[PDB]
Amino acid sequence: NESDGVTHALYPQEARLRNLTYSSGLFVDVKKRTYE
Amino acid sequence: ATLKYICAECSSKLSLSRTDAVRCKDCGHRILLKARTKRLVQFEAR
Ligand SMILES: [Zn+2]
Repeated sequence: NESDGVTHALYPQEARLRNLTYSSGLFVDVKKRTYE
Repeated sequence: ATLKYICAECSSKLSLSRTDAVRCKDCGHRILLKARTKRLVQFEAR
């Protein structure tokens, strides 16, 4: 997640230098189905 | 004619400041190196 110009591959050399956080994201697979 | 800054990555004298950004010209990279004085520096070789 960037300041402006937005979302970008991060290598570890830059995260060190930029005070970044060598992270990846998680996506699940969600379902609505009806029950009360 | 001049130097001021340098691109950590794409190797290339940039030169800019405030309302200007903090990125680049022909690599889009957010890291910059300040660049050496011309005041000349001398060393005793000891
Ligand atoms: Zn560059």
